Amino acid sequence: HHHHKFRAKIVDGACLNHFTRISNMIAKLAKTCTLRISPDKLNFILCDKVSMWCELEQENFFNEFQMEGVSAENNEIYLELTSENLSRALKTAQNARALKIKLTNKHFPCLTVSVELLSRIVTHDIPIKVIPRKLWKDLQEPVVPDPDVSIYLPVLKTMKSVVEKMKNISNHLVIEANLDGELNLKIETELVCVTTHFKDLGNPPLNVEHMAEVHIDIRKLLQFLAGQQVNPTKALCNIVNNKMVHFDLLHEDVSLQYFIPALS
Amino acid sequence: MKCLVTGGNVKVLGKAVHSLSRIGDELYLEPLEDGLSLRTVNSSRSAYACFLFAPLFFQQYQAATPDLLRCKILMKSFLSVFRSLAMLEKTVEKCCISLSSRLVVQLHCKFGVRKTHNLSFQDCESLQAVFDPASCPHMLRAPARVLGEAVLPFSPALAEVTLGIGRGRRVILRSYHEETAKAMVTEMCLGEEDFQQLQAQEGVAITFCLKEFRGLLSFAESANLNLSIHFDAPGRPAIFTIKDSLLDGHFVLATLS
Amino acid sequence: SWVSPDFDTA
Amino acid sequence: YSLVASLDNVRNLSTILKAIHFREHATCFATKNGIKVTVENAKCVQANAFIQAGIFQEFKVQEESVTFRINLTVLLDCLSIFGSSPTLTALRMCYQGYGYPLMLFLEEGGVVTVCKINTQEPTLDFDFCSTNVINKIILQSEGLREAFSELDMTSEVLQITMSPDKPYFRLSTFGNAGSSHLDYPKDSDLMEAFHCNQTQVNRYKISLLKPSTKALVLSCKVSIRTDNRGFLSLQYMIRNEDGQICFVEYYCCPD
Repeated sequence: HHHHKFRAKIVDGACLNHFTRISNMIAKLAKTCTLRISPDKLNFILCDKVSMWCELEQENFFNEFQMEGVSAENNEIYLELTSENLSRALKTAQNARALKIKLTNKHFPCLTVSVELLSRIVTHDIPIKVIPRKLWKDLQEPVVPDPDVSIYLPVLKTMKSVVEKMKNISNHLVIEANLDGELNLKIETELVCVTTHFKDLGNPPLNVEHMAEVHIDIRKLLQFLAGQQVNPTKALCNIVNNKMVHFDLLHEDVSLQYFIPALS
Repeated sequence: MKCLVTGGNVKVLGKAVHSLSRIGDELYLEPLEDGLSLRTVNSSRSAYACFLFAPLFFQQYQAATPDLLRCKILMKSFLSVFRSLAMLEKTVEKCCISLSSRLVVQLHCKFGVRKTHNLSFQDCESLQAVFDPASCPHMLRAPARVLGEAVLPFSPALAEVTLGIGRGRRVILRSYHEETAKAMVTEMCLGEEDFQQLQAQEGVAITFCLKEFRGLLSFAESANLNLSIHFDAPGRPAIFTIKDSLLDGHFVLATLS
Repeated sequence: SWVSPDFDTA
Repeated sequence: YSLVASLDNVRNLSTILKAIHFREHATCFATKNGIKVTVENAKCVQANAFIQAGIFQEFKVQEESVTFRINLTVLLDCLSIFGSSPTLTALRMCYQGYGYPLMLFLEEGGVVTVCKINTQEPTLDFDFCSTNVINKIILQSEGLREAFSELDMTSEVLQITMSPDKPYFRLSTFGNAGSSHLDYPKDSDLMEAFHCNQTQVNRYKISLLKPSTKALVLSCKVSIRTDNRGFLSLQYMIRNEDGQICFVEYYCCPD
């Protein structure tokens, strides 16, 4: 076996379904996900090649939490699993009394999800791939390149609705923003041009308010917005002109960084 | 043959057809002295399903045609008549199944509306086969809604399920998997508390088709009936039984070796 | 041309 | 600007247009008493949606007939750009002439979407007049929806029987190993008017009449008429969210 170990437990129903929704939004974004276990944190990592970095402060979800890496100073655990598996497993966990997550190796290395129902126990043994330390270097949180424009996002529901019906028209979307609080979504074809204007969004502080834009795949954006079935406490859009759009979302002590590279 | 169904019974008849349609592709109709038999079989004949509607289930029941009907209809075509259980409950007041070379199904609906289906059929063999639950040493009984809850965690596309008797008189429901990438296993553990009867020794486990089991269970759920499971050893068939006042339903499923 | 609705009864 | 139209609610337009959406292109007629959108299919079918000028909060034309063809699916996608589950969405429609695009200004909560749809240059006229209508039936739409969304589609034809005698009004389909009849007595509470003078049995291609179900679902009353030729006319009286009455027409040739 590996001599790393992990066990955690959720009993707070609020963080428990909160944990569920995070799993379901990951299933939409990618089919394969990497989980990172630390003594203080839990990370969900996507390494598309469209990066995704999701961080959970452990002590805001679990009333019990304990882990141990293989080595001493490298006290981390990196796992690879299928997104659908975790989502289906946490479907039952969404409205339970309690939820247990533990690393097991019965038939094979697994992330066992135990769910206490109204007693009735549901056990899902999620197959996991243990990532060796050599490859941890490719699974770090991305550096944050200074954006040309940083702007607060509008309501994600209007964004989702607009983008989603724009998908029917085209797959190519241009998104742009100001330091004056404006953000535009824009598709353009031979027979129809559509531009949605958002204003009075405001900007986080710290040169002329001209548009910083980026041409992206509208499907990438839609996946991310669909996964946001709620409005967050903090929604930042960071645009690196003609290179990348970066979404910095905070939602009740749950960090979510999503990177969409420019197409073209 | 003339069958007349009225009141709430028209919907449960429709429910029975829906339940049967999740087992086989052809519906076998056999009007008997003890009522109307609706049967179907697996594509591989490893599953067998039967609903028997008592004569008093009908407001009018005549088995004989002044010979004796032993008939088969494409399941799709017969399911087509009872497609919408909502329409059956809201608009359909009476259903008449009569017999000519076509099987005539009339729906007497509200506001004098009448819908007539002329279904083609083929004369065929009886699908009667003996399957006595009393021969089975092991037995479970529980409310269908209890079992419906137990099956909820599994994937909708899950083919096989394992029903086992575990330590502490607990009933185990575990997903089954064949065969190079490993599958997540799901296990629901029930206490005997939710079961009305449990007669089976330890370590006894049978594996059968979940898709077909869902077929019968769905009928017993929307009727809030009890479902009995009679079984033996792995490789031997499992007999699933539901009973109501004026109708009997029993499913026979082969189990894995 | 516009529509000529034939819904008059009673 | 040849055509200028504005709505406090886009759904008073988009909803009705969805009831005739079975071709991706649609001819638009705009005259002094409202807008008429027309879709046709294989020269047997024609569906017309009529949104009168009284529906709009503002409506102006000057050239007494301005006509253009557009992409109805793109139009509908644009008109519903703020979600099909809304909190209203205002509209300002603007078309100023030949060679120039249809402009759409949709607003919701201060958020503004601007659509520019290019237009092409445009039709069937079935001389269906009341003076030569043989059979006419007016029915309560609600009590009829369940059934025609349930009519056999494996059949190639929909056979409509209208008669002063039994079975009075009958819809028949003929799928494989299935003869299916739908009968309505003139006695029925669904019959608001029964005026069948002559027994007539017509057949229509089901693929051609199926999209009319959309109109039927929106309607509260439906008018069914046939003439000497055997041509079918289906009229759907539709009540929008503002209680106003609009109309959708379906014409269809026999088989």
